[PDB]
Amino acid sequence: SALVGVIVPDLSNEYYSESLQTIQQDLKAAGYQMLVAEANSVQAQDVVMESLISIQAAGIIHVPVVGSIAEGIPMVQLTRPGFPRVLCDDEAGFFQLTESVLGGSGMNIAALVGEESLSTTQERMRGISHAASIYGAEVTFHFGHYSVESGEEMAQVVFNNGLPDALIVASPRLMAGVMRAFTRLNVRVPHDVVIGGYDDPEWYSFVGAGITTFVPPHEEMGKEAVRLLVDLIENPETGDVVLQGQVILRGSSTH
Amino acid sequence: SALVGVIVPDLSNEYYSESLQTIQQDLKAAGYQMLVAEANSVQAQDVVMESLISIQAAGIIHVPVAPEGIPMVQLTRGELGPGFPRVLCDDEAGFFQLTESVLGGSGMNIAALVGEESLSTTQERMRGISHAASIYGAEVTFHFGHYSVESGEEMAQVVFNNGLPDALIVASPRLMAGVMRAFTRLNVRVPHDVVIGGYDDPEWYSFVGAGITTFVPPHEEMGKEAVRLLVDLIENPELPTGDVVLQGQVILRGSSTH
Repeated sequence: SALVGVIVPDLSNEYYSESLQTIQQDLKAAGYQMLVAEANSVQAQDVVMESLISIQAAGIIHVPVVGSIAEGIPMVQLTRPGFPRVLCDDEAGFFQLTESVLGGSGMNIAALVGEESLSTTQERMRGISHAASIYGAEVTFHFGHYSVESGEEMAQVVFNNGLPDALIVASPRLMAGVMRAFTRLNVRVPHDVVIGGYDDPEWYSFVGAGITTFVPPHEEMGKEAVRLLVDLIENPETGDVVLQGQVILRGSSTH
Repeated sequence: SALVGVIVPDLSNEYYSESLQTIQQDLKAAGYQMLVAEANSVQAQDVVMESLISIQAAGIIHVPVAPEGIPMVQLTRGELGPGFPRVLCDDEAGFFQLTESVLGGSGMNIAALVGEESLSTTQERMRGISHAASIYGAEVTFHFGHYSVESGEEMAQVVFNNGLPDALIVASPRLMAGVMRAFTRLNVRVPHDVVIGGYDDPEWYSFVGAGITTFVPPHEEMGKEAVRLLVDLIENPELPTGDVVLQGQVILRGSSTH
């Protein structure tokens, strides 16, 4: 087959769709056609995997789910030993992001993050905690899902308990929820709270004086995932590549 | 054999990706696996289609721009014939209702930001806007472009430079993102300076410009209907299935009232 399957947790999520365009272009140039599947659970991923094995696909680029084991098929893991991975430096990125919202000591930060057990969450937490420690700030982590509903819920909790000086939000979907709740509660950004976010959907540029954000290198990650998979197909038997994103400074993080 | 191909023109467009979750769930309930591909040209569509013949797919759901043997449902456009059912949205109705909700009085100015004029969907959208304007005696200036943020930025500058109308109508969330970036840079207040009506419903519509009043196409309904029509074709190819025209809804928020 000149066929490569790409498995993502969620097609509607803007985070995963950004890389797909650059993945497809680079797969086409290599002589491969891209088919995308969506799998958020073990059974869904198991069914997708055996579908791609039955087609006899040339390779698989995927975002793995906990509890799943894939065999005899070149495979590159995205975002998170037997297979090469392409990762983002989330620790360093959330370190810098947290530093950008902090100006002084004796300050409070609330960090809205995902499921605690994910290695990605652990990396982000380590960055946030380190920046908060060195600046003499204290962080409270709230664990949710990457969804607008979770975002709205956690932002309402944060408001009711007395707003912190700073908010770190580890997802654009959580960020949309935060902004929905803050508009409803007349919370002014950056007047009442400074905010740091993740990724860069277009709307970041035109709310909260511009959302200061850590942006992972989506295009580079896709190129590198294709580059590594093509190398795995041609040269049968390599490790992880960790790429640096950038913090874009805007109005939300300062007074 | 348990695999259904879904072909969209652009995966990163929220118009096409919003029905995908529904399509997947409903295919799964019918015992089918979804595989998505992207094809925006005739050459890309052909390669994608012959790939699905090689897989021997049970069915195809696609936005066309089409080989036989495999059951297919068409979304938003395509050939009208027996064995080729189409799920369609009523764009004329939506944009008529959207324009109405934005107009408050008579003789007012409306600017409308739309796609390529040649497109059959754009034609239907203009109809709704022009007819709504007629009833309210309003005049409409049609600005054409592409469904992209840059186009929406460019066009909104021109609109601001030539004097702001009473009302603005925007036919894409990507264009609306362009308009709001331009309006932020040019210090334009919504709905105080201009009133605005938009298209579809990304989450950010709810928290900018006092909430963007919008016409939302029925994404979930389109997804449910397309799987239903495909299962109809797979199980009973002798039974007919025509076009389904679906109606969306206008959500009223703060951007369209002074």
